Amino acid sequence: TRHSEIIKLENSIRELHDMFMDMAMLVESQGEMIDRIEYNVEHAVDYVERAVSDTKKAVKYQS
Amino acid sequence: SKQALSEIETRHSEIIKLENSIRELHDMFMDMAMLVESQGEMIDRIEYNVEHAVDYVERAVSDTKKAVKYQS
Amino acid sequence: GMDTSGKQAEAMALLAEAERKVKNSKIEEACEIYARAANMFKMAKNWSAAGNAFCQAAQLHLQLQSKHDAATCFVDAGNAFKKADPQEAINCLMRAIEIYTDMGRFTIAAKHHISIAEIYETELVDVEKAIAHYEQSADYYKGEESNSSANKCLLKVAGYAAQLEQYQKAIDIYEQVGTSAMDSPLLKYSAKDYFFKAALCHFCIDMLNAKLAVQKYEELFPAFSDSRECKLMKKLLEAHEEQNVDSYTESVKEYDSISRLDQWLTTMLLRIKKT
Amino acid sequence: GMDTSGKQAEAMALLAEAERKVKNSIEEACEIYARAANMFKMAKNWSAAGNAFCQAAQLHLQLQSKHDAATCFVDAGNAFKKADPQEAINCLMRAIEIYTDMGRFTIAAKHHISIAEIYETELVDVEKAIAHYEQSADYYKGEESNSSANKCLLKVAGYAAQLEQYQKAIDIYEQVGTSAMDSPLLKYSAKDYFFKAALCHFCIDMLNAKLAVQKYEELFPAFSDSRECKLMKKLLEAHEEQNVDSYTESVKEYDSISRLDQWLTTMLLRIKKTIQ
Amino acid sequence: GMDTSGKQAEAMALLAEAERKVKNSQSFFSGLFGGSSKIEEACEIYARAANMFKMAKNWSAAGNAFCQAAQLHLQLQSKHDAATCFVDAGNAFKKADPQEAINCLMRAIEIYTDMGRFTIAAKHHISIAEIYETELVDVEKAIAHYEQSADYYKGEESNSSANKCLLKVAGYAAQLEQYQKAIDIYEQVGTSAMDSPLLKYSAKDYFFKAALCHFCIDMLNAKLAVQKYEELFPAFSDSRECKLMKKLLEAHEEQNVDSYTESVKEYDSISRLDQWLTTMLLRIKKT
Amino acid sequence: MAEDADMRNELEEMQRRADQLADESLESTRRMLQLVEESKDAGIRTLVMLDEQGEQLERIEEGMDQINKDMKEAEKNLTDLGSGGFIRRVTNDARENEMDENLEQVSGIIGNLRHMALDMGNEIDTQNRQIDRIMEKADSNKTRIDEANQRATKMLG
Repeated sequence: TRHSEIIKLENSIRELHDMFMDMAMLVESQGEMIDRIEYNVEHAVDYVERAVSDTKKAVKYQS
Repeated sequence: SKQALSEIETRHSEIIKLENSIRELHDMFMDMAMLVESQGEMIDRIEYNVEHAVDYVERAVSDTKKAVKYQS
Repeated sequence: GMDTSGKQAEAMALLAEAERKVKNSKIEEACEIYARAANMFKMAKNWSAAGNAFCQAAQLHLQLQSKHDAATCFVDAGNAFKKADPQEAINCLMRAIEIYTDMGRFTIAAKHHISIAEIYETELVDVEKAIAHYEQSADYYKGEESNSSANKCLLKVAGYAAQLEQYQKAIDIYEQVGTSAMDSPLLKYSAKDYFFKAALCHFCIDMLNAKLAVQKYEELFPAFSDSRECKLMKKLLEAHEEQNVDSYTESVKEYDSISRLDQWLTTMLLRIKKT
Repeated sequence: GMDTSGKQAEAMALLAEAERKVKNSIEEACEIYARAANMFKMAKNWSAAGNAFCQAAQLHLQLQSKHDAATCFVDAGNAFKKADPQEAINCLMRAIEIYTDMGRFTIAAKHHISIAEIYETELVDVEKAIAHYEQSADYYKGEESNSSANKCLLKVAGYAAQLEQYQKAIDIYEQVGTSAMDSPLLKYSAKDYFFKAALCHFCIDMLNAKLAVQKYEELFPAFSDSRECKLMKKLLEAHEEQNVDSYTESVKEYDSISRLDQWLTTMLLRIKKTIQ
Repeated sequence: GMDTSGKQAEAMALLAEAERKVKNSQSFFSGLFGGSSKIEEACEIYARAANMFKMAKNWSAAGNAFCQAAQLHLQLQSKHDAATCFVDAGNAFKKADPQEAINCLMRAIEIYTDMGRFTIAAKHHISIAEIYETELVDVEKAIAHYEQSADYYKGEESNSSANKCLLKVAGYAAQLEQYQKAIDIYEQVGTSAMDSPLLKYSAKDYFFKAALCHFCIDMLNAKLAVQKYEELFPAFSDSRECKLMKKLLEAHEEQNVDSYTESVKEYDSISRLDQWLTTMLLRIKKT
Repeated sequence: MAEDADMRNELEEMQRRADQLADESLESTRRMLQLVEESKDAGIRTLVMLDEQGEQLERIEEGMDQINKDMKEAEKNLTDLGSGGFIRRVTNDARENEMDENLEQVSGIIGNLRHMALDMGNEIDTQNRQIDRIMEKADSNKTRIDEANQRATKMLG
């Protein structure tokens, strides 16, 4: 019985190891991705605000 | 007799390897938690920015409706 | 089935009416109506004809003044032909990649390169061809500092090269990736595996230098000693020192008991042991 | 292949076209410069790409535009990152100056981290790395992003204990450990920090270490149960009698049950050498 | 270093120039009707000075400058930028003197809720509650603010946040020795969490707390309580909490204090106890 | 008698060895149990945090979709404007019992950890897909806004 139980335990441990390696790598990649998106959206909002401000100033200058 | 208790020493020989195996897993869990938390906070900041953007877009839409409808 | 015939008929009617409309400023409406006809054909799920119409719409959009729409149309047409004549899909996706790099968005270009390499490897048998695109994508990703993507691409190309019997490239790539991962605080737990793989490849050349290689890895990475892989490797080498087939068979059976060995490792293990 | 020659020739042609356009004296020149720089970057001609990018940035800044100027400055800096380490620092400092002027402090924080990394890996200098890491930590803590500040402070303390007087390490370690003690998720790690601090005390003289470990044991009861506290008590007791063999035996056993980070090895070696 | 004196001097000069500009703006408007160009430019000076001060580690000056800019730009009928400046001023004051931020954030919250943007108001309410909690022990106001934020979040259908707010509210309310609210909140949260795929693993914990909070009332209504849970969530029986609670009940049934102390000591030995559980366990031991 | 005395004293030294080894094994099992217990809470907290992050990501994606639709409409309108045991019983005694029970409990807890880890792993993939999609939406929106502003500036003169 010793071999059965002990090998079962070791198999379980190794499986957990593998799962965690995989999804930790996944999380790291996700982190890089989110880093990019943040700056992209910030630049978008800034530029839209600036350009619409040009619009208001110009249209009020003409009117 | 000597053989039997040499065998007892053999018995205490795997438990240490098993204790190393578990100590690895625990540390890995602990390392994972921090990454999860960091991604969370960053997501909240992004969300805040998005709300500001949408609000301004809607306000500008309303202003354009005012200008076009009243000028027309 | 009555669904396929009905959807095909509806899509054909829409595409014909779109053709009549364009044949009758007009370029923009023609492009939009052809796009709608292509969408309805895609819902009709005649993949070849839908892709043909969609690529024709893409070309007409090229006739219209815009680039982003052209590139989007090209990539969608490529995905449509994904299940058709590979050459046309490869051509369209290559044109889309060229357009995307022209704008400096190297990341999407690398993604498309990886996609075309995947289709090139699964569908056809040409492996050496896919290596070029994989290396190009790895180069772009490394240039843009996305280390994870570069590591993935390098690992894949190294595996293929190791299969192809050009072990030198495989050993270089595996050692570089392993040491770089060891340096990084995270992913360190993985490093051992890479080193182990390298040893096997280096074994194919000769047995004596394998001892020196494993000792070099031992001194470079002490933790490698406590991993089961190092014990298995040294035991296999020691057994091979004497020509007995039983020993390594027993050792591999014992190791396999815990975890099943993958196809790649099993193939190389058979190759090493048989000779 | 065709890539090198063709891209280089077209890049020179576009640079000449932009120079001629400015010679008439404008945005078209900036776009031509940007395209030339992109194709240079494609050509693997890493150097001289940052030069074109910097030229475009200066021309763009001429007309009061500041966002795209900063973006292109940062791009040029990272382009120079591998070919010439020194110039990337100047470009990134320019970008950081503009961003800090506009108050996007998080961006300034990351660029400082990057600069300190380059000062630590390629060139050799520790003081500049410490200064830049400290500045980034201050910015982040001002914006109350606690985890980043903790990381930066931990790195600064590690380096200072590596070469400088140990007071900075003691202060940073004590503060971080005390802050982390109360939190729910992070509490399990606290021990480590305290442990490190006490070792730094040992380097000065034993009595300081004994008093400090007493104070930490009082402050954090769980510390008394840690294997680290037992190791430290045993090591102190052995050191009090001028018996090196006990020192070595205890260190070897503790290493046997768990590997050493190679920081503990350095510090334990230093302490043993001064046992006399 | 140089930073302190240099930043202080330059920022003071710039602020004085801005003050002179605003003083001249009235004359310019009266004599020529220049509009708001002068006022907008002055707002720009104020914002730049505030940022520079915040760089210079002089938080109070940054707060004052931000408030001045907010007041002016509100006088120019742009409520949104006024709210933004007030939010930054509150963040600035948060570090030196903890009470101006309260009112600044209150003004910002009123402005935001005027338009129905409830989520931002909820975030600001959470921040104010945290401010009250960290320095003072005026728990009552913290409970009120947390309840308001949870109400808004529930009104916006954003679940899994209202749960955390209500859990905080219950955890604090159970401290003041008024147990009904804690029991209600804990049981509701536990039964809601029971059915979620991911959250299921945590659910057990909540029940345990309720039971303990339910013990102080009277032992007889604790025993029955456990039964009602165990039949509904059979897996509860597997965890350690049920075993510990049963042993505690057995020990307390016969005034055997020593056994109760020993059991608590062992359970703490395996896992370190939190402050909240420690206080509640001592209070229960008082009987 | 000297021979017997010395051999028996070596036997007593070996008895000390036996005692020490048994005690070390017991302590190692206790520490294993403690560590296995500690992992679980971190797992649970990670799970709940992941849930919250997923909800936030869905909210932001909805916001981006609304941004795109509204800006497109505004642009168009503007254009229109124009198991038995675990240890061998060499000598029995109490000390082996606690060892066996501790190993049993460790096994059970690892069994739970299996499912915990797999369930947690599942979510991340859908989160990855969602993030990938939101990038593309945002980028398209930005490009739209830039070209729209350029057109608004070119038509004037």
